Amino acid sequence: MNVSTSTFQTRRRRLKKVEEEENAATLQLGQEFQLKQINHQGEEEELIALNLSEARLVIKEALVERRRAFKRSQKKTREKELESIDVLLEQTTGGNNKDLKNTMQYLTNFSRFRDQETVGAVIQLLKSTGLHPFEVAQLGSLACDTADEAKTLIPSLNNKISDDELERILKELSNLETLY
Amino acid sequence: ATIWGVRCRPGKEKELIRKLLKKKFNLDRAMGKKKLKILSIFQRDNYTGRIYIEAPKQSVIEKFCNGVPDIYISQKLLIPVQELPLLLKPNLSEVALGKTVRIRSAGYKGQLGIVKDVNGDKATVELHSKNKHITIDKHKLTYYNREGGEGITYDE
Amino acid sequence: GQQYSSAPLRTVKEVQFGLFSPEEVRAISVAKIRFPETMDETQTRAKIGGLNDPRLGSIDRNLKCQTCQEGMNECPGHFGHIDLAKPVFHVGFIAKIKKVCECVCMHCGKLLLDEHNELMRQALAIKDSKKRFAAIWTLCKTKMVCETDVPSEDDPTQLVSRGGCGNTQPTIRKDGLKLVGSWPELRVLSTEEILNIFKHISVKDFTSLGFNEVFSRPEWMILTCLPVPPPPVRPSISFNESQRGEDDLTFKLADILKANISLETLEHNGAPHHAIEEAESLLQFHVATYMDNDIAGQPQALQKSGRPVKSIRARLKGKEGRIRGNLMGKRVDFSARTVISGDPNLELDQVGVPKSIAKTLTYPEVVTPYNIDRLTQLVRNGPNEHPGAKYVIRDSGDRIDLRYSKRAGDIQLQYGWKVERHIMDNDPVLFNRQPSLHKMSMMAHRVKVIPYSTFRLNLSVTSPYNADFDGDEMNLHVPQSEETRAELSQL
Amino acid sequence: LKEKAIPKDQRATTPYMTKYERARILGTRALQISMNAPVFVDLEGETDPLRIAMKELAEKKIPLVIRRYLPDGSFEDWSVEELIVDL
Amino acid sequence: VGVLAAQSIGEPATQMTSKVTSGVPRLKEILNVAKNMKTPSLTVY
Amino acid sequence: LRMKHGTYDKLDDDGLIAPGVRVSGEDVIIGKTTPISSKRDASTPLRSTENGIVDQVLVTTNQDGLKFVKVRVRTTKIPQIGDKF
Amino acid sequence: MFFIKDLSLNITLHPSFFGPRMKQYLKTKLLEEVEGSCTGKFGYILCVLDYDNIDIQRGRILPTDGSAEFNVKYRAVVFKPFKGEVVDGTVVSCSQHGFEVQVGPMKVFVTKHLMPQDLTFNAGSNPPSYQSSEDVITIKSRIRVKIEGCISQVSSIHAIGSIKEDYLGAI
Amino acid sequence: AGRAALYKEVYNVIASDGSYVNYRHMALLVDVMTTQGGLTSVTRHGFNRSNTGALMRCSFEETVEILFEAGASAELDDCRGVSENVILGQMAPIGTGAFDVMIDEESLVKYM
Amino acid sequence: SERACMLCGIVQTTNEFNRDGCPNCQGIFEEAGVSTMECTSPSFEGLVGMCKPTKSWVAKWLSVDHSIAGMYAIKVDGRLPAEVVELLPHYKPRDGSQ
Amino acid sequence: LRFGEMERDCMIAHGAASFLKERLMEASDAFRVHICGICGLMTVIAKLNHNQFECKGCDNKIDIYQIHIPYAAKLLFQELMAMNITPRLYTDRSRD
RNA sequence: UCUUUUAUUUUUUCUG
Ligand SMILES: [Mg+2]
Ligand SMILES: [Zn+2]
Ligand SMILES: [Zn+2]
Ligand SMILES: [Zn+2]
Ligand SMILES: [Zn+2]
Repeated sequence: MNVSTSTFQTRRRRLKKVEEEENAATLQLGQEFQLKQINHQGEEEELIALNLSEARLVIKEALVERRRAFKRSQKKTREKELESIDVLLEQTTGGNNKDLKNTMQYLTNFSRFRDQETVGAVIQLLKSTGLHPFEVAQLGSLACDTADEAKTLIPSLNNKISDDELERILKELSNLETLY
Repeated sequence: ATIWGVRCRPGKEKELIRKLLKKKFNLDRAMGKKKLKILSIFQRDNYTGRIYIEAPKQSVIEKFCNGVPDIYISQKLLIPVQELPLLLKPNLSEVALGKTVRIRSAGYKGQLGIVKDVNGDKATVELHSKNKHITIDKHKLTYYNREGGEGITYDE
Repeated sequence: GQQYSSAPLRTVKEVQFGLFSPEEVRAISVAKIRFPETMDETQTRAKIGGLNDPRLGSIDRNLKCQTCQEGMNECPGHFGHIDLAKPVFHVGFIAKIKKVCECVCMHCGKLLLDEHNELMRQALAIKDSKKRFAAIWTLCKTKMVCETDVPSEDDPTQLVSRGGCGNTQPTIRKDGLKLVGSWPELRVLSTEEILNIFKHISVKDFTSLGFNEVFSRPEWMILTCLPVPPPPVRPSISFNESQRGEDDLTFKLADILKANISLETLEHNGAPHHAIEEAESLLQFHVATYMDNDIAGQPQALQKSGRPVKSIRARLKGKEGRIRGNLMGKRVDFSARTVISGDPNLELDQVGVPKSIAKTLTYPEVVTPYNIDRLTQLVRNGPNEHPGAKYVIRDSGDRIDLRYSKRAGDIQLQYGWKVERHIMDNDPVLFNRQPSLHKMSMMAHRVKVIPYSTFRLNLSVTSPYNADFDGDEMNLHVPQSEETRAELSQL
Repeated sequence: LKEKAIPKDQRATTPYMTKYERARILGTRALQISMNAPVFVDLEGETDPLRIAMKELAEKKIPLVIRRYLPDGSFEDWSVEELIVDL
Repeated sequence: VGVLAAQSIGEPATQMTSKVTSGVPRLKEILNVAKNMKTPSLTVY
Repeated sequence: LRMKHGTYDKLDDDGLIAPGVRVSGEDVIIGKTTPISSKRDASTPLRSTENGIVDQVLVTTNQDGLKFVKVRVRTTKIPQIGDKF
Repeated sequence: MFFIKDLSLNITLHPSFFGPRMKQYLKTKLLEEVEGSCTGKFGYILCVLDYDNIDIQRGRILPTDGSAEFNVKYRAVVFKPFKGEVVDGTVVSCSQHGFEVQVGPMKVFVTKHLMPQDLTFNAGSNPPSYQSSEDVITIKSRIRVKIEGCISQVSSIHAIGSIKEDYLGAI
Repeated sequence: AGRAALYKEVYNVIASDGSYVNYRHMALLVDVMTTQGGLTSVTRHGFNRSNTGALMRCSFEETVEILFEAGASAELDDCRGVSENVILGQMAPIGTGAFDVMIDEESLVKYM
Repeated sequence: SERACMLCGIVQTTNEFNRDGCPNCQGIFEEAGVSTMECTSPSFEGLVGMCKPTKSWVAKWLSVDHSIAGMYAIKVDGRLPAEVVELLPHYKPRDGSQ
Repeated sequence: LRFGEMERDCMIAHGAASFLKERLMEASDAFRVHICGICGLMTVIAKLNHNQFECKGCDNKIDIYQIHIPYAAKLLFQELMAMNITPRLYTDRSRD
């Protein structure tokens, strides 16, 4: 259709007809959304996922150093943050691209953690649990109260964790929720 | 069971069976007590290019089909007994263009020619004595009527 | 063609080979061809469902393909498909089908041998597919029976069940276009039975043989769904304005489709099993002459005029074929030929060019601020003088011809445009003697405009070209790009 | 896979510009100068793109790099000014 | 170099004019490894 | 309809060029129309690489009664350099 | 669900554009080409990361044309919805046939054949709304939906949602 | 010994008429003819039966037969051949296509 | 002009029917009181050039062995009248029906 | 003029690859054809006016690439595909 | 305000 974005896994797709594994939330991901992934220098690594709070923080950073790049190129509570991030995007992008604006609005009316230190603590804790990046991103993203409830939201997570430990991580996350 | 299928040219199964059968009455009238061993002859509209004759021996069929044009007697096959009930089952289915002109200060002076194409400010003319096209301004050339005679400049 | 497209610009770097599957043909075809009539019926050219169906591609200048809506200049042609009522062998793979059949069991679809046999393991060990296939064929020719059990390596007396049926194998032979098995119970093997065994052959069974499951599976060897080429593969000829002749390939497709219609109707109606046989033989003959018109020991198919029909091997094999004739070498624009003359007053690296050839050929140069004044002078001079131009290419691609444009003074040149200026002095141009028997017989010279009608070349150069001035002819090829003038100059 | 790339060290190829190379760099730069790329040397009344590219190569001021593909799919990047063009 | 050698060996063949066969037929015979030989010879010192 | 690039002014009312008039390049010499059920010309232009004088023209009727024409064109060839002797 | 991922793009740059501003011009073109695009194969490319550290390697020069193709390597957060996932979103519009739920950058459509019986549309409300015996659904309300199917278009993705299982509803 | 004897015979053929051709052309000829196990003839049954590119093989005499064989065997051609790149219409790796030219980003920015 | 009988299948000119009627079925037609025009039809397919009634096994199938050597069509379209169908119980339809 | 096999051969000997390209592609015949990643056939319904590219059978709409090849090569490949040979054009080097 | 045609194949003849 248009100029697309290439891929690094040198796929063996030599005339094999449409045989992609069915798109599902039971770890039956696509051919390119696999646990293993090739880095920029050519080393195999585990997929890295992140929560909504991470999404807001990394987007905020990326915007920031983009502004600092624009600047050196030219050399030679719940409302103030919204307004600052809005004017940040407006001065960054031309304005025609409304998709980034919509994503801004969604991520800024929905996310649990506002602090980088809380974010790092949660990432370390999810590392200690050692579950799938998709799983831990979902757990840090959605709100849960009870073990059976969380099993219902993620039926794939049947034989992956004990009920006691799921309750433990859940109450720990509940304490780590910030009150805006 | 001795029913043999024979190739022949398509579109004339009707006429070939007609010629065979008329010939057969002629023969049977001609001969005496001994009369030739051909039992039946037929064909199908669906299966063109072929006839089917039931007779006991190859030389009898050959002797019978001598004198018949267009029949390919050289291709015959003995139809196996099993294929016959199915075969015989009853139910199957500007004013300066193109004008004569002379040049009057150039190396080609006195050359008649014919205007072919004009590109603006300059006209192309084919020399009437030589095989060449030459480009030269029209205001500087003299135009004549179809026939030789009175001459006028570029003012028509 | 010549238009903007938003897809990435790309160069190919491999060519995979294989066979079409019938399902692939059915899925890739745009239309089904069922009516033998090509066109002219009821004075309509769009014969829907027949040969030269518009969905297969534009037949003439209409700006309407019904598939891509891009016209003949851009349409790459789209195939139809015709599903034969019975399968028919491929001419190119008659020997291959015989080879596989004698390699494999004709009832259970298994190789006559297995890795239990030492010679078989050695044959399979060969990495290269062709020699491997040859080894298995040479080994399985000797075997003429399916052993349900084979002696074991640990104990010769002990017999291990290899599997498969116990039917004795037949001797296969080639009679005309069909295969005949002698078991003797001599009988022609039905192509349907052959295709049955070929599908029943297992994945490992042909992976060991020179075949790939994904690319060329052995049942794909047999035609079940003939793909009908698009109109550009079979363009029609015009004897006169009213008399139009369909291409040889189109005629053969029409004949095949008539044969298929007759065969399927005869299947639907009563099947005497010998009328079916003769119809199948005629269909196979028609396919075979359509795709290969040089079968040894067989009458050759004649056209209406009594001459051989120009088939696929006929068009792809000879020196005038598609590879040797139309791809290895092929006709060229921006080139001239004429008689050569000797001119000792010309430099070694320099060749005189006739003025007429100079005014004919052009080299397109892009506009720059360095040569804007020069190109303005040339566009003012026009095609009609030697220093000038014949066309100007605008940025949008709209090309204006100066002969047909009267406003040449008004046309103002802009950067990024391209002017097809004529070849001037000192332009590198390749110069070729026709029996080009060696490298030095093709070299680039510097153009010298000279009014006369022969290629004047300095006369020490006649030795590499092996040229006289006794009527010999030589070619001049004008490079069309600065890249190419550069490589011509320094190589 | 970037392992096929050979670093600047260990390069086992000729430091001298091949004639085919010099042909391509002169052609490429002549084409770019024709299509209005910037000029890196003083224009001393030279209008021919090929000759401007000649002068640029002589001054060793062409911002181009030859990826010099080895037979196995490996490669070596050679900077054009780093190449010694003597012929 | 392969094409260069091919042309360099093909060019003399065109201009080719006690016995042993030589010339274009001999060059063809060398190129075409032939089991049978017109003029076999064995030089034993 | 489709006419040729040749100049049609030289052709006479009968559609046939008379001798003594130059014909050059793609100039038409025989004016043809091929009606079928708008005039749809089918003339025969002169050769692009040929120039000369129409020397003779003959009109007859073939055995079928159809009109037949034969047009002879004359030119002078002076030796040039490329000429072979 | 917002995965950071490895992407790369081919950018073809015409010879006139070679110059000192090679970096920033290609930077801007890359941002225009990537921002706002959507593909079914990859999902939804929301924002390219580490702008200042994107490596523009040695770009090829095409043979026929001086145009240079640069393969830029970069990191970018990509989003793709999956069948069978619980997500919360805000209703943007309502109708008798559906009410459209905004989930991240894209919208989820829910059909009445997969809704509880108690929920009933009323056309007497301005804007039109759906009422139940324990909750009221309106445009300006957050609602939890269960994505079961996804269909990809030329420049968008659409998701099919339902609410039958526990804890799926409006908060 | 076969290779060197065949070189000697070719050299005798070239020198019989007095023509002198450089050694390495003959050397490369004999080496291609002997690069496999035995003496691969320059014929239909010789080099054209090798495992080179299928399109290159059909560029020789037996075109359609080889193409049928390649389709049957699902042969993959790497497009490193002169005939392949000629047929498909790319700049073949002949003398200048063996490499590609690349913009020098760092030097361009540094000189400015 | 050609017409085909619907009972015995004898095919011949409508003229020769008008002169001599049906030679094989004359008795049955007279007994049933039906003219040959109605019991013949013009539509027929599958001719038979018929020679040996007593010896042709094709004739044994087609029920012509009791007729004279002649001109017989395997199909003759139409339904035979009841006033002869009842009186010839051994007859079967010649169109392949029944 | 017919750039014969001999002429091509002398150009190979010379090494002027860009010339041999420009002679056999730009001068003689150049056609852009669209192909898809999966099967790599010239049966892509490419409606360039609407910028929509289709390949029935493989169902893809994204992995579409344009390639410039000679009309002679295009027509040979069509001919072979009629001939049940697959001149299948691909991108990823797998054997390396 | 441009566009705008020159059938195909089988044979023969010679040219280098
Ligand atoms: Mg001579
Ligand atoms: Zn189309
Ligand atoms: Zn068996
Ligand atoms: Zn009767
Ligand atoms: Zn596809």
